[PDB]
Amino acid sequence: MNIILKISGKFFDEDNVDNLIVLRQSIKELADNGFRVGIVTGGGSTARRYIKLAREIGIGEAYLDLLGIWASRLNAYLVMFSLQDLAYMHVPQSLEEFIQDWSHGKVVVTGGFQPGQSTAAVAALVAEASSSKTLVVATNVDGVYEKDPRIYADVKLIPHLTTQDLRKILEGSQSVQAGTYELLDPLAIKIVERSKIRVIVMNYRKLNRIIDILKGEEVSSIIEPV
Amino acid sequence: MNIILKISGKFFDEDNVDNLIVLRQSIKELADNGFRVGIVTGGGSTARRYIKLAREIGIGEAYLDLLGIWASRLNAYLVMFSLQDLAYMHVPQSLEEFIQDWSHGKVVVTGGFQPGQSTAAVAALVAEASSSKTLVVATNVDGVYKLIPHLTTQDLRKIAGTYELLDPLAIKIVERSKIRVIVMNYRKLNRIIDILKGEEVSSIIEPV
Amino acid sequence: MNIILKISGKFFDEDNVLRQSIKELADNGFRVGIVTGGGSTARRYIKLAREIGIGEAYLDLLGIWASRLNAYLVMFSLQDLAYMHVPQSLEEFIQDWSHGKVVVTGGFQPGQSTAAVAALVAEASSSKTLVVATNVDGVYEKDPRIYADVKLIPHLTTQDLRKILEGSQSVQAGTYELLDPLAIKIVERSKIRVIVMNYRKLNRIIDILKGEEVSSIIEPV
Amino acid sequence: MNIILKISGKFFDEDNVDNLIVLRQSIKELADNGFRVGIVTGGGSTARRYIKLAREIGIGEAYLDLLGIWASRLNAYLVMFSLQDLAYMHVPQSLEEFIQDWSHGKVVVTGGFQPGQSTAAVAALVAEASSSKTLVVATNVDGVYEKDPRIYADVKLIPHLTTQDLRKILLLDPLAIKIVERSKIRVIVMNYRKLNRIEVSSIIEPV
Amino acid sequence: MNIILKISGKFFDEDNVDNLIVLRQSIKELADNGFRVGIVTGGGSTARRYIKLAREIGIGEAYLDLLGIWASRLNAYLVMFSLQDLAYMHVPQSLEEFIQDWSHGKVVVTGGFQPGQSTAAVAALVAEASSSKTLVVATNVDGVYEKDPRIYADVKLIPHLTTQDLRKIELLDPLAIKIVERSKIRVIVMNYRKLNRIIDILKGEEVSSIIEPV
Amino acid sequence: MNIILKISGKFFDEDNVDNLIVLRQSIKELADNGFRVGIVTGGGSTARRYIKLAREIGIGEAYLDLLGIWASRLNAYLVMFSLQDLAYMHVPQSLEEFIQDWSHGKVVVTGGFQPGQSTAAVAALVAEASSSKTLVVATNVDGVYEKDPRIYIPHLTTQDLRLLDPLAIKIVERSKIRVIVMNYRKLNRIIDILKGEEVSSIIEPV
Ligand SMILES: O=c1ccn([C@@H]2O[C@H](COP(=O)(O)O)[C@@H](O)[C@H]2O)c(=O)[nH]1
Ligand SMILES: O=c1ccn([C@@H]2O[C@H](COP(=O)(O)O)[C@@H](O)[C@H]2O)c(=O)[nH]1
Ligand SMILES: O=c1ccn([C@@H]2O[C@H](COP(=O)(O)O)[C@@H](O)[C@H]2O)c(=O)[nH]1
Ligand SMILES: O=c1ccn([C@@H]2O[C@H](COP(=O)(O)O)[C@@H](O)[C@H]2O)c(=O)[nH]1
Ligand SMILES: O=c1ccn([C@@H]2O[C@H](COP(=O)(O)O)[C@@H](O)[C@H]2O)c(=O)[nH]1
Ligand SMILES: O=c1ccn([C@@H]2O[C@H](COP(=O)(O)O)[C@@H](O)[C@H]2O)c(=O)[nH]1
Ligand SMILES: [Mg+2]
Repeated sequence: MNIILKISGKFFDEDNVDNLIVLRQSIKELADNGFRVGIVTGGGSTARRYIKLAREIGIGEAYLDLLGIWASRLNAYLVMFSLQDLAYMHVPQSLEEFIQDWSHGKVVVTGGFQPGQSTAAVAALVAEASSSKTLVVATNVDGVYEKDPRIYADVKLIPHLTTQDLRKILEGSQSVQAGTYELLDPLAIKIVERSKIRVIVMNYRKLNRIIDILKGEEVSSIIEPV
Repeated sequence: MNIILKISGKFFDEDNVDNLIVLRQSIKELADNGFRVGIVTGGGSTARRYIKLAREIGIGEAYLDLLGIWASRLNAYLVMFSLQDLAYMHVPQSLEEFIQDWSHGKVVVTGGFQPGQSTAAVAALVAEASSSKTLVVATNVDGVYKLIPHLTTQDLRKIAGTYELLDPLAIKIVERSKIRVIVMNYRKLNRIIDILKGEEVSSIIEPV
Repeated sequence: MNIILKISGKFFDEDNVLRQSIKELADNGFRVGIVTGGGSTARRYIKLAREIGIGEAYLDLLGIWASRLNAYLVMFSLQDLAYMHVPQSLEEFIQDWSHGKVVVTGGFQPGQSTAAVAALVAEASSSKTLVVATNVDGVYEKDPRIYADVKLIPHLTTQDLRKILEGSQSVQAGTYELLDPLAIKIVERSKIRVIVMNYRKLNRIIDILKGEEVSSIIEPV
Repeated sequence: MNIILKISGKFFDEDNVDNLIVLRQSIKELADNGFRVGIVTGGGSTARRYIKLAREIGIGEAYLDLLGIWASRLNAYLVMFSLQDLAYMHVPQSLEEFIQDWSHGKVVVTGGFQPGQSTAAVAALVAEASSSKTLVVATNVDGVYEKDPRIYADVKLIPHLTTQDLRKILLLDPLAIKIVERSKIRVIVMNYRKLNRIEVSSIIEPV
Repeated sequence: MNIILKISGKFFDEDNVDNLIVLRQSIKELADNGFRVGIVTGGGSTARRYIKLAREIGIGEAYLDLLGIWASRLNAYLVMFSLQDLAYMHVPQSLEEFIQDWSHGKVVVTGGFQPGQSTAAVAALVAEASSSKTLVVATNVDGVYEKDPRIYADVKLIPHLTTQDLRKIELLDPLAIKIVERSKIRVIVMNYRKLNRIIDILKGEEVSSIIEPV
Repeated sequence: MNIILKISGKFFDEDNVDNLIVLRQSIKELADNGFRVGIVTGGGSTARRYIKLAREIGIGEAYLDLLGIWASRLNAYLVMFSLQDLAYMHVPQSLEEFIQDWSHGKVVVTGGFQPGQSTAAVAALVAEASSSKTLVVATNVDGVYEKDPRIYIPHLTTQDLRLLDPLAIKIVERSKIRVIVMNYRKLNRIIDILKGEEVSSIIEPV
């Protein structure tokens, strides 16, 4: 019924966002299928660019994060604007505001909320508040591979893993990976575990097939909370 | 310089808060010494009571945290109302709102911000946002437990009296911004200055 | 038909509930608005504050926030049926009520009780009936606590209430729930009936409204 | 220290509001004498006109009060705009927002807050919240006069009286009286055609 | 279909109650016919009154415009209060707030937004933001005439004209024309007394002047 | 007294860090000399990038301008965060909010307000709302020339000018606000620019 979609910041760094016209139909799709969708956008290059500039002039860490949040919010406005008619036209700046906005029965798009965390924590918090039992993380890769792609030749996709692995990475005993990196946040892990939120890592080029994803008729990796 | 005072929720579980009268005077002088002060209040028994009532009927975790957050905001208002004239009359509900409130040059009293963390995390976020190098945690004990005069966040990461800053986000923030955490008894708010100097009893957690 | 439900503060002082009736009322074509009292949490914070010399306006504000804590509790237990926002003024309530969902609210302004808030909200939502849920079955001929073998009063008027304010009549648990000038002024000018009943009977709100269950109704005159 | 000034709505029904120019001077002078000022404006004929119109089309009582309130706020914006630099540029819509605005140490101008009361109640609520011990009411009259003088046609102003005397010789609605009484706020009644320095008026003591 | 209705400030001065009744009456009409309506109210005499009152004591221009804007909001609440249950009970104070309010799927009523423009521009901004292809301007006259009919004889209503044509010879200001032109919004000028016949107006079955964007 | 500083979008593109540094330093200089400063930031390349991106998927014109506005606010937050303690920590999203934020007696940093206009209009509205008699426009050019130096003026007037959009011209004219055009690189000498002792073109209201 309720689902949260986390769009990696990378999505906003490519030549275009035509994928949004797709997501737009994907959302209409999911919609007609009796599925409500919440969306969280990352900061991408715009955030890294402003954070770096602010760091070179002495800005404190708290404020660097705020600039990353405002960048992620600019991406949320872009998405919200492409979803006219389907979305509640307001970007909540905190989880409490999200709860109010979600209260309107339409799609809600959000950026970051608070310093000291990434948008993955946001997507987790929002999935919990909206009683979403499934969080879909859309990044620029098909899913989680048994071994780091770019490093090791021809690797296969892991059909599923547990949250315990995401933290085995945060330690340093398991190499990060594009697709696992999008979820390396303790609060995110704590939230998906305490609320037992299933996480699906997939490629944002497959949004047109997100329903197949939710069914299993399509490539991706499932992170099961434990 | 700026300092943040985190008041344990236990402080509000007593049949008396006359202690706030001393805090009042503390801040005046503290200000006269050039100190700015931010205050963060805990939830205490009111928070625990509502979380339990809500939990018994099946309320979700997110909303349980929100109830604890509101309970702590009630304590924030009590403290703010007792500081009238010394404080900006508004309880911010997020770190961003805190930054705007702190901009008025007055004392700012806050409760919790977001589910999945404690007010200790709030205190650390605010200390960081206000450029405070010291976060004081006033509790119903003299320090961490004989009393340990000094310890590190690394000891905390090994996760009584220590229960306060036992929150991952709080730890991450104090470590990245290197904020010293002074744990002391709120009954001794009259000597925070001596405490801050290191001449009175307390436990100080060093950021590592 | 719109109706307002004022939940007495005592409701929150026990150890545990209204989600039930709201679904029913809803299905009978009723929109519901809810107001929560402050209860023991309010009295505790007001006493604490008073002891250290906090001014009256602020003591009321503490009472209001305590009432809001109870509002959030109720709202959180009503997820999906309720608009997720607690209005802090009658004006905010008007906007909130506009979404077509259940609205839960606490106090608005110093110098009044949530009974006043319940009256204002009933007027603004065009509710012709305000139900006051308390820990007693209604109003009684004589005070039940002080007098024995007393019968419940099925009907009385707003003039009876102000007689009590004038010190001409005696208070009661049920009556206490509505003793304040503003609430009285509002229900009188907008002719809103006020049903005083036991919250243990919230599941019987339909028959209460029809007049087929025990309660005391205060007529606007 | 703190003072609340309540301006009758009729003040805004005149041909001009030039006295707002002097009011600004009086505020600066009071300020320079260690006095902080808060202002509350009434609705006047603008409020009466919109209410009458709305009432004719069936608008409910709560909303009729809301139109009176927005009218009082328009007058509040006019006064606030004339006081630029001396005032916090925001018109609070509730006692709670007033507390927040009053927090800036500048003059605060406000209209009504909630249906069911007059701006007299508002001015009282605000005087209580601002620790003001004196509420000045600029009305259409010079003060309180005796309705039944022993001699026929003899009109004598009452320079002094109590909140009870008032409660008997009856602008100051219930909430207002309760608020001034519980917080022992002194009320100075004068006409909206004169100057604030301390002169003819009617002072009401809370008892 | 989304449509915006701009109500002249004069509407609130004379023939008061009947004007409000026909407007409510017509809003319910538009709703019955499958239209989503947005409403923008002018400041009228209340606005000119406060602006004059303020200009006489030296209030700056930005603030005079602000008083005019508050005057229009008072008219907005009046209309909004007469449309209870049909409208989102909130008056937005900026285009961004309007977009949010419009999201509730109900009728939205607004006054001005920012100093230096008229409600005409607001009505244009709102028509554009709500994806309205038609902006109705309900004034006290029947339509657009070559010359003011109150001075010149033998002058007839112009059924059709362009923004260029309008630009040469209250109705639409500089930003309004710019907005309706970049978003190709059709503007219908008509008499608010004929609001009770708005459906027949849209079907070109009744008297009005239609301005096409160019 | 009161002055508004309009900062061109280009400022946030090339020679980034040094521009931000000189700015916060000039703001601190202005504050030491009894000047109340208001800052208006343009959207720059961030703005153009998003508007282009949105336009390509068919986002309407009103929303394109809003993206341009949010981008200018991003630049505003950046400047604001570099001026902590000197600035009121809030970016107003409308003229009315600006008036409220200006009441705080601190430096205010703002981006755009409403669609259909440029930040030049915002700078003008803000100068008017804040009783600012002078509006400084900081761009990557020393000022105004008799002929632009790419195909071939110390003082001039508004009608002499007929850079500035319609609303801007209208507001500056009706409130008689002097506009000083200069090179943001020379922000290190704003005090002199204000006295008239440095390269700059001053536009006079008529
Ligand atoms: O709740 C949030 C969301 C985002 N960010 C900032 O935005 C960056 C961009 O977010 P993301 O794209 O990495 O998730 C984060 O790394 C961080 O600095 C935060 O501080 N808190
Ligand atoms: O930023 C916050 C502050 C408080 N709380 C809730 O309030 C309780 C009371 O806070 P504290 O007194 O334990 O700090 C926490 O345990 C928790 O459920 C949160 O979720 N987030
Ligand atoms: O609009 C309101 C609602 C509540 N209260 C404060 O909250 C207490 C709790 O309200 P109730 O439960 O008695 O209605 C009141 O007695 C009083 O001090 C107010 O001042 N104003
Ligand atoms: O807190 C308030 C202030 C004003 N008004 C409405 O505004 C009118 C104008 O206010 P005043 O000039 O009578 O004080 C009142 O008579 C009344 O209908 C209220 O309902 N509540
Ligand atoms: O977005 C707006 C709307 C209204 N007004 C002020 O309100 C007056 C009344 O509006 P209207 O009836 O001319 O449209 C305008 O002339 C003007 O001073 C503005 O400044 N900006
Ligand atoms: O009040 C404003 C401010 C900015 N913008 C948008 O932001 C862009 C960047 O602003 P600027 O740098 O051109 O001023 C503008 O071209 C435009 O699309 C607006 O629509 N309205
Ligand atoms: Mg009146």
